[PDB]
This record gives sequence, C-alpha cells and structure tokens, in this order.
Amino acid sequence: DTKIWNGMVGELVYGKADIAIAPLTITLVREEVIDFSKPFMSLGISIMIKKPQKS
Amino acid sequence: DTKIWNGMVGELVYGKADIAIAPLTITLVREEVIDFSKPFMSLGISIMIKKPQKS
Ligand SMILES: C[C@H]1CC[C@]2(OC1)O[C@H]1[C@H](O)[C@@H]3[C@H]4CC[C@@H]5C[C@H](O[C@H]6O[C@@H](CO)[C@H](O[C@H]7O[C@@H](CO)[C@H](O)[C@@H](O[C@H]8OC[C@H](O)[C@@H](O)[C@@H]8O)[C@@H]7O[C@H]7O[C@@H](CO)[C@H](O)[C@@H](O[C@H]8O[C@@H](CO)[C@H](O)[C@@H](O)[C@@H]8O)[C@@H]7O)[C@@H](O)[C@@H]6O)[C@@H](O)C[C@@]5(C)[C@@H]4CC[C@@]3(C)[C@@H]1[C@@H]2C
Repeated sequence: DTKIWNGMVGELVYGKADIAIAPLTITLVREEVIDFSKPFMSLGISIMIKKPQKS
Repeated sequence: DTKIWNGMVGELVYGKADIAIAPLTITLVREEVIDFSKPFMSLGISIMIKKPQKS
C-alpha cells in the first residue's frame, strides 16, 4: 500500500543503517533498492519431518 | 609465469569476447579481472562411486 520498505532494507534505503549482515534471502525486488554481495550461504526449501521412532 | 589469463576469461579481459555463458566456477581471482553474475547453479565436490549391486 505505502510501497515503503520496512525491516532492515528500509533502514538501508532511508539511510538509517549502514550495512546489513543478516539471514537475508536474495530476491529481485530487494536488489532493486539496495546491493547484495555474493550468496555466501546457498539454501532452499527443505523437508523437515519427524525421525524414525525408538519404540 | 606470464600471468596471462588463457581460456574464456582472457577472451573477456583482452576484449576478444563480449560475455561468457559457461560452466564457470566462481573464484576470487576470476572476479579480480572480470565480473560474475549471481551463482545460478550452486554445487560442490560430490562423491561419484559405483552403484552397489549384490555384494
Ligand atoms: C519516520 C520515517 C519514515 C520513513 C522516512 O520518513 C520518516 O522516509 C525515509 C526516506 O526514504 C529517507 C531516506 C531517503 C534516502 C536517503 C539516502 C541517503 O543516502 C544517499 O546518499 C548517500 C548518503 O547521503 C548514500 O551513499 C553515501 O554513503 C555511501 C553508501 O554506500 C556512499 O558510498 C557515499 O558515497 C561516497 O561518498 C564519498 C566517498 O567516496 C565515500 O564516503 C562514499 O563512497 C555516500 O556518501 C555521500 O557521498 C557524496 C558523493 O556521492 C554525497 O554526499 C552523496 O552521494 C551522492 O548523493 C546523491 C543523492 O542525491 C547526490 O545527488 C550526489 O550529488 C552525491 O554525490 C552521499 O551522501 C547513497 O547511497 C544514497 O543515495 C541516506 O543517507 C539517507 C536516506 C536513506 C534517507 C534517510 C531518512 C529516510 C529513510 C526517511 C524516513 C525513514
């Protein structure tokens, strides 16, 4: 609605913060306002299920 | 010895080629002369063994 970045990106856009070191997943629209570095930690959607029981 | 990039990087450094779309693993020294994009294909050293079949 407001098209205002909240969170850590809006602290970088509006000059509140100087840099961000955080678990920040790189999307396109985040790069449209600020600059990422290279992805140091590649990941994705994993499948968390239970562990086979000791019954 | 010559400190001359051969291959596809030296074609980008010496103006022979315009861009590289290739299986090019990102290192530091390759970024020291040319610019990569984001890693579209993350990978690493895998373990190729035989498929086990009825020992
Ligand atoms: C309750 C809130 C709700 C929301 C809100 O309402 C109220 O609305 C928000 C709104 O959004 C406001 C934001 C708007 C966007 C603003 C952006 C501004 O930074 C801008 O301008 C520079 C800082 O002033 C930034 O980059 C500086 O800091 C480094 C960023 O990485 C740069 O690298 C450095 O450039 C170089 O400076 C000299 C040296 O080489 C090095 O130190 C440096 O590499 C720049 O520092 C200054 O660098 C000088 C030379 O470039 C200029 O002083 C200026 O750079 C250029 O700035 C141009 C801006 O027009 C200008 O035209 C051009 O001539 C200047 O050369 C810049 O200052 C640059 O990345 C960015 O664009 C920031 O500080 C404040 C800012 C975030 C504002 C903070 C407050 C808000 C968030 C408002 C507030 C939350």
